Amino acid sequence: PVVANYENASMAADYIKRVSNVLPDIGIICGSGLGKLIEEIEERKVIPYINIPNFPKTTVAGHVGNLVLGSVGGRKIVAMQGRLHMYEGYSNQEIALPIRVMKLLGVRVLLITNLAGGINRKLKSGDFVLIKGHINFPGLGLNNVLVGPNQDEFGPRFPDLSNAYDRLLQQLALKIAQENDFQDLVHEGVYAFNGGPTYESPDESNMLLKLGCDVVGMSTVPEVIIACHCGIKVLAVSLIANNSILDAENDVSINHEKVLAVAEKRADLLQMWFKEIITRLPLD
Amino acid sequence: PVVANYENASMAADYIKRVSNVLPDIGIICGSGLGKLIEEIEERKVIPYINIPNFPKTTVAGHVGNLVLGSVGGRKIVAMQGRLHMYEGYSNQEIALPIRVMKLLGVRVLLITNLAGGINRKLKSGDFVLIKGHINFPGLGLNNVLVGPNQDEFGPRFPDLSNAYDRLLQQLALKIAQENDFQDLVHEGVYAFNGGPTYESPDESNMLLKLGCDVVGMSTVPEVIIACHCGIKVLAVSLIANNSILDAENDVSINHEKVLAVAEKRADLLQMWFKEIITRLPLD
Amino acid sequence: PVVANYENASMAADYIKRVSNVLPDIGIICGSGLGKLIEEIEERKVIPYINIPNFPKTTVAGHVGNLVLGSVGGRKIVAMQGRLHMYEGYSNQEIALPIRVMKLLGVRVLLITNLAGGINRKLKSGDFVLIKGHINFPGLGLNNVLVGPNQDEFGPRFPDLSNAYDRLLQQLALKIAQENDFQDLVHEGVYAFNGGPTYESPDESNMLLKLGCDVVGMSTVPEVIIACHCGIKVLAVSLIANNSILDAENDVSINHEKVLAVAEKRADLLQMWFKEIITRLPLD
Repeated sequence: PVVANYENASMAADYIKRVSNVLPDIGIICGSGLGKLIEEIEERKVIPYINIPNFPKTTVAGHVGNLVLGSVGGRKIVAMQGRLHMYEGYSNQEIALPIRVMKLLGVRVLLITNLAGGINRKLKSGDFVLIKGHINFPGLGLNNVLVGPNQDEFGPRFPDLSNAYDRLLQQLALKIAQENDFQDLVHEGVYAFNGGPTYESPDESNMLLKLGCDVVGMSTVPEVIIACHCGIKVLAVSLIANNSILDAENDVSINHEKVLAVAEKRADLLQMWFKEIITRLPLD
Repeated sequence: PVVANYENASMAADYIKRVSNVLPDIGIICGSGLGKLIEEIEERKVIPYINIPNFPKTTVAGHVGNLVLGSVGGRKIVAMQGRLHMYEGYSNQEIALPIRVMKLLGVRVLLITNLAGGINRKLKSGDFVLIKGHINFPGLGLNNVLVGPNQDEFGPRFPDLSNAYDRLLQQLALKIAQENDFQDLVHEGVYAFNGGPTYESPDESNMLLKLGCDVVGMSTVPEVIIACHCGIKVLAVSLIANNSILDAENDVSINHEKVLAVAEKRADLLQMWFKEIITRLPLD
Repeated sequence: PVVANYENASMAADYIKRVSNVLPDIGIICGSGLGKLIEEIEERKVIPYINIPNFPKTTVAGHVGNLVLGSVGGRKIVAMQGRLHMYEGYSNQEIALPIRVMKLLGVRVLLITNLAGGINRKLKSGDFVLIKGHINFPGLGLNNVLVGPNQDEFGPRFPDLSNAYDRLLQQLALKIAQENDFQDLVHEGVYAFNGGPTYESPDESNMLLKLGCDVVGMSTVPEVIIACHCGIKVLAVSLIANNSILDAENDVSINHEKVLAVAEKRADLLQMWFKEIITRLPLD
């Protein structure tokens, strides 16, 4: 049933270290349609999940499932190609293990993107939101990704999340957007985690507006919590597919096809942005 | 462990088709104490769940468990006699399969009733509420009925719920209430799904009032989401057992005995109402 | 998989009755660092959980796990030394069984303490809060401790929680605080149940403030609901470790070390308080 413990994560890391010969400092997890950066991986090594000891089985959902290692912007990185989402039914242990493997591989910074709905009236389709905090409905409701025995080797029983979204990384991301004159697309905000897989209902959207949420999505918070637990710094950026409040007012529906079209519209800019961020990251 | 997939649903539908010789266009799921309509089933065929391949086992909870087919108001219908509720511990797969069997049987419209608590100050015991939207706390909290692999043959990975409660069906229900001069009992509103089985606490009721909820109950939203996913139109009506906000202000308790007494008070009127709705439904 | 049913609870109670020769009227469950009262147990009998038929296995988490019986303040009591929390991954059945064993042993009143975060601006580190109601996010989200088959021998399918926190017991606790001149430390309030194990995020804290929550913690509500279901009266007291709203405004982190330091600061006073409450409890 593979628990995301020290022994099991170590066995996966040992396999990866041997096969790739890359020691990554940075990890990357991408939103759907936002995977182009993994094409710029120089000296790349592709490792199917299915080959890695103790990695989660992903064949029921299918589609791509690779760990990709190599160099971006002069830095060594490890990327997940084929993301695990909790609405697919993956367990807490299955979500946690690949991030803890990143930790054992030497990852100190995790960069994450996702697609999400805009709740704040200021947000438009195609905007970026630097996530500065979250409202974790699964966590409040006994489905926190850390429910279960604590793995002491990685972190504490009761983590504090007040610094889960690194302030310096947010400031660096904004700086680079300003230098390249697309800062008008960049916002900061609070992310509500909707477990999914149904989109927020119109009345759910309205409730989230009342509760001080700026953005809503079905991902990212579980990964953030596992990273924070084991001391990995996180930058999380949402690409806004739509404004759910406006759509509710106008009786307009959300669909994944529209979402992917927005991802295609911004994928190249997001790639350029994150490549520069990687280049500008501290060597420490 | 029977997954609610295409193959398993097909095997159940094939058994039912053979035994009943009825091709239903309408499905019906009833609230507790609101099952009288299933007595007007003409040319009826009763099929115990326990006889149907792949139907959920319900013997731990016990009580009645039949699929009933036949004719109401000149239309062919299929009804669940003995409802599956998620607070009993049924899985996502167990809730989903009977609705997907309805889909394969040919159901295009699902009519659902339930008993619920009033939050909106305008609501009194014995009132009806046409549900026009919902706040799905289990869904926000990673217990959405669709969590797990998607069954592509039935619907999309990410459904939009903005039209989950059919507007035309709401308007028809209200029209019939007006013709029979009981429209003063009929409201529209937003339904909060409390997983249950404890009634909303007084402070939970107060919170729901702040969040724009009109009614709260422990059912119906899972069925609505499975129906919406596979393209079945839904009319959902709550019978109000009590006003939870007033009861909290007056330190008055809710109990199931009082709830069933309200169901008995309105069961015959609800039967007449729904029979007329069935008669007036489009042939398409 | 041991269900918390009548037969299984009876087997545990029969073992305990034989080994201890104590018939307790009062049960006690303590917050972390607040276990000193279990040192004043006169004529004490210590029974490891691992020896009791059908008790939950707790070796993965480890640490102490004893049932302690004996006399406090002239009354016969049973205490849990080593508390089961749902964020550890224990099931509904594992949480419920020890409280139902208390019921079969003859417990009529359950006294519970916990450590929690202050949301209400009036609350300071070291304050006590008499819990008068709750917001149960796991319950709203389909993780209520009673989800599953109902055990009819203990209580009803649909409990009402409006009297879950006994008013007379709250008044008695306050009276004793007044007599001993520490009533300035004592508040009353509404408790939000955060499943855990991560502390409330700063934005979650802000949301809880908007929703009328006074205190937030990761315990106690499951035990309250099982006790209420089987007719045991409850007094629940939170010791405030910090004010989460102030900490968010000042960018100050919460950690368990700080929490335990507050418990140490108030443990002796809480012991004296609860011993007096036990002495003053009705003989009925």
